[PDB]
Amino acid sequence: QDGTFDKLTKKEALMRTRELEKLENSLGGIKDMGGLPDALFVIDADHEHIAIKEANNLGIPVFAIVDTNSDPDGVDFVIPGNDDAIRAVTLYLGAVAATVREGRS
Amino acid sequence: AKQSMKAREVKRVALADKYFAKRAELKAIISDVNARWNAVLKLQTLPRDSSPSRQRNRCRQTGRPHGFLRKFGLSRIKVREAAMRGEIPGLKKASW
Amino acid sequence: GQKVHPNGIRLGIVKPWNSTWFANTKEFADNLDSDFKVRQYLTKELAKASVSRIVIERPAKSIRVTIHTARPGIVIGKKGEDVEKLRKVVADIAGVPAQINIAEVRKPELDAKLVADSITSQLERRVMFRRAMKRAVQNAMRLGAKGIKVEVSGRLGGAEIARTEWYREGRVPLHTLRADIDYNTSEAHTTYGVIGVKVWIFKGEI
Amino acid sequence: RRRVIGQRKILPDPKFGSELLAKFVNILMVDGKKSTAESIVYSALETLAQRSGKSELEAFEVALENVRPTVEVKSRRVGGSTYQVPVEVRPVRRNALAMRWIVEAARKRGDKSMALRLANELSDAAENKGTAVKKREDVHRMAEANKAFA
RNA sequence: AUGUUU
RNA sequence: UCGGGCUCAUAACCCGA
RNA sequence: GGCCGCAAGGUUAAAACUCAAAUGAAUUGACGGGGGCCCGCACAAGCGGUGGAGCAUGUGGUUUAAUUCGAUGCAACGCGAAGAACCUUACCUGGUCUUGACAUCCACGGAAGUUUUCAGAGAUGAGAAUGUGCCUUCGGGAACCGUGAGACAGGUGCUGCAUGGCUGUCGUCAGCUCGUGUUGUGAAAUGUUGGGUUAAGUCCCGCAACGAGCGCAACCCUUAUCCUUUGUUGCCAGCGGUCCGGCCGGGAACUCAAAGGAGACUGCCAGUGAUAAACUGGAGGAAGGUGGGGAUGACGUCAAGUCAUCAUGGCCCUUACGACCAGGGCUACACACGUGCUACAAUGGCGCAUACAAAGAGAAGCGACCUCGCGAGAGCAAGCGGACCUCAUAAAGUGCGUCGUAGUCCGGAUUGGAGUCUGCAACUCGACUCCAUGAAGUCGGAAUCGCUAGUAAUCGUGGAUCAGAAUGCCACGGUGAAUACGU
Ligand SMILES: [Mg+2]
Ligand SMILES: [Mg+2]
Ligand SMILES: [Mg+2]
Ligand SMILES: [Mg+2]
Ligand SMILES: [Mg+2]
Ligand SMILES: [Mg+2]
Ligand SMILES: [Mg+2]
Ligand SMILES: [Mg+2]
Ligand SMILES: [Mg+2]
Ligand SMILES: [Mg+2]
Ligand SMILES: [Mg+2]
Ligand SMILES: [Mg+2]
Ligand SMILES: [Mg+2]
Ligand SMILES: [Mg+2]
Ligand SMILES: [Mg+2]
Ligand SMILES: [Mg+2]
Ligand SMILES: [Mg+2]
Ligand SMILES: [Mg+2]
Ligand SMILES: [Mg+2]
Repeated sequence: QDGTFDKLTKKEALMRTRELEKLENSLGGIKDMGGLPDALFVIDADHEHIAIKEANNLGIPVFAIVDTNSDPDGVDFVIPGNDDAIRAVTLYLGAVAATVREGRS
Repeated sequence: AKQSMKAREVKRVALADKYFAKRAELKAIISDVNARWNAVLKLQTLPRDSSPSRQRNRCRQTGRPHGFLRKFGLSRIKVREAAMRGEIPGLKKASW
Repeated sequence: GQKVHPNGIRLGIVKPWNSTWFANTKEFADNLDSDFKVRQYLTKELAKASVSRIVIERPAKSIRVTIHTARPGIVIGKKGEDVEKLRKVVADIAGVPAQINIAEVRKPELDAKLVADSITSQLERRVMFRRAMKRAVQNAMRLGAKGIKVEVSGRLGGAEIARTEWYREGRVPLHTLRADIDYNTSEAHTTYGVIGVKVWIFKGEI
Repeated sequence: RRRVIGQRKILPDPKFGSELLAKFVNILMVDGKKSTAESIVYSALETLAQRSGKSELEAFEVALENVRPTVEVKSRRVGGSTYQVPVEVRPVRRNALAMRWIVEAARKRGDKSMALRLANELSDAAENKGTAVKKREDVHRMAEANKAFA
């Protein structure tokens, strides 16, 4: 982006540019962040259980959809649904946009 | 090494800087066909503890009578050890 | 010996010599002694002077020298007194009227031998090698260092069995030619033995 | 071990043109004196001329045909016992095997010069006789007598 | 087969 | 019995006399 | 002991004495004649060796007055020793000394010294003359010589299990870890495991892991190219000159030299492959897939080696384990082993003539030239401190005379007589030459080693150490293979 990749022949770029490639994808929502959460909301609660392992420790509010095989323990904010349902996948997900910006201002 | 030995050798050195320093030939010319007597060659009892072939080297730094280097004066241990630091101009580890 | 001398194979690049001049089978011989002789007497006295290195050159029938001391002041004394006195030592131990001078060494806590001779004395000074080398030695790190370390020897403390302590910070890749690291040693004769020191001070790569 | 190679060929016949022939000059060559090898592998055919007649080119390979094997065995250990399982050798090493065993006997003739000590075996093949040709069928002995294997 | 030695 | 080899080394085993 | 049984035995069931444990589950590593997977001249495929023979060299043993000491499976055994006649040199027999051979220092006398005399094996001892330095507010002092006296000095004496420093070793192996988080009571685990892939903990993918440090991959060297510049001692193409000799001028074109660069990077093409990495072919190029060879040797293990290089804790010797000299020994031998050299021969030997390299060496040095000598070499003496001269006259190879498979036209040990030289000095113990003598040996058992390419193999050349004794070590090039399915 900035005038820095101009160094090293037309090839090196790919090396450092590839590094970011993954970084961004993995560290998607955090770029702005620089401290800690406040109330994480995961999607596939059960499956993404390991993603809550850290939550249960601190105590950060946890909300997520739990199917019939989910683990209603880690999540301190019960809310079933379906980790599937190609159509209902965003349903409850949309009711979040409101709570956020379109609910705080 | 051994100071007692080092010194014992030092003697074997000064003597050359005396007898051999010049008188070495004062009899030499009278030794090879240059007629020519034998008296001098007979009463030849001046160079005893003195001989241009009885002086050893010993690592200048230390005093090891082995593993000496003319271009230097020390033995493998010191030389290498020193060269490592750089007490020798232009002596990088060779590697063709 | 697993690791060789990180300073040996460095006289070529990223690391200067210590006696740059010229000499053949004839002079090189007597010359090798000279550079030695001086550094011997000079050090003994320049001990408390905090030395880092002693460069030696030779323009013609005389040596140059460059006492790399972290505090040449002591080397001066009554202003010229001390220096002058020693300035004669060389002219006599060199065989020819040689010049002289110095170049103080700032940031001495980031110099091999300096730091080495530093931690080696603390011993006789009754100190805890560990608590010392992991502190009153690693200080170089504080100075925005890139990497450093020290590897003691055996007979550490009142032990009857030789050993070696670790403790290190940063990175000291004594394999990278460009890397460049400051190496030195000091056989601090311990009250009950003779421990050694090995300071690895890497200040930037190439 | 885990890598594979091709072959190490070199400058063929000095004039008669024949890559493989070089081997007969190399395999026989000793002390790295190929300069002399050409002095033996060439002068050899120059002597078999009157001996045989037809192009020395064929002359060689001709009798050579009665020296090259076509089936050998390789020791293979199994459950303690090491069988001598047979195996038909391809042409590549086949022709080679011959040359080796061929040049060998030639140097065991124990007469005078090699030029002749070489021609003898070069022709002894067709007419059948000598140490060289011996090995040829001699190898066949171990062969099949172990067919109970491969 | 053993090693403080089939 | 001895001399040599085999083994980390013995015995055993192999070679020689 | 009681009871049961035909019996074999069953059932009930102690004590003395002895130990500090015995034991269960699980963790880390290690190992297995457990499994899976994968590499390295490990084997397999080839070539050439060792043990055979003689000799050289080291070693064990043995011997001796001493045969100085250390080195011991690989990882000791042409190793410390790149150089033992004296010297070295530590060992021995004898001669001799006792603040010393080497230091500082106090005091006394004397500048230091010089050349000689005698006697001794010398170590010395006692002399004979001569030499008369620096300053002095004159005593004194600076060096230094001898002696006196001690504090001290000296010790290659012992502990490499007291140690530093250094090194070998697996191993140029790809490994070894750590911080944070997390799992477990814990020991620990994870990462680092796994799927591909690589020479590789190499790279990618995945994953309760996230990252990082040491290490492999780079920068250093060097070689393979091309350019730049510099052209002398190096170069010699077009020009002429020429005693026809790069010999003259001359020319800077060429090789060459040598400082700075150009270059190779899965960089590009195709296929395969997860459209991942990567792999397999291609082009272009001197050079392809870490180009080849160096150097570089992780955390560590073998209380691995070295107090004998030197340093050093302790310990020990103190008219001595200190010190000086002469002779002897380390160069023994009734044996055994390791590393080597030369042959057993015609892909050879000897006589002729002949064809061509690379890298280094050097003023107490390399030493041309010419003379004499069969010869080593000796005499004379220039040149070069060196792309200027000397070492330097490469050897295999090549074309001829030949000899004919003989123990010889092979091979060279051994020995006798005569000499050269390096050196005070070569009996003990030196290298070479001359003539005479000509060994064993005809290709080497059990077994065992090296080597994947300019390698192996063979042939020469130079260096180091060094007065003078390389079959060793280090390095250089000439020529110049076989073979590799496969684990
Ligand atoms: Mg001493
Ligand atoms: Mg000598
Ligand atoms: Mg038993
Ligand atoms: Mg027993
Ligand atoms: Mg158990
Ligand atoms: Mg290999
Ligand atoms: Mg094999
Ligand atoms: Mg064989
Ligand atoms: Mg001696
Ligand atoms: Mg003392
Ligand atoms: Mg040890
Ligand atoms: Mg030992
Ligand atoms: Mg022990
Ligand atoms: Mg890595
Ligand atoms: Mg590397
Ligand atoms: Mg001592
Ligand atoms: Mg010896
Ligand atoms: Mg020489
Ligand atoms: Mg020599």
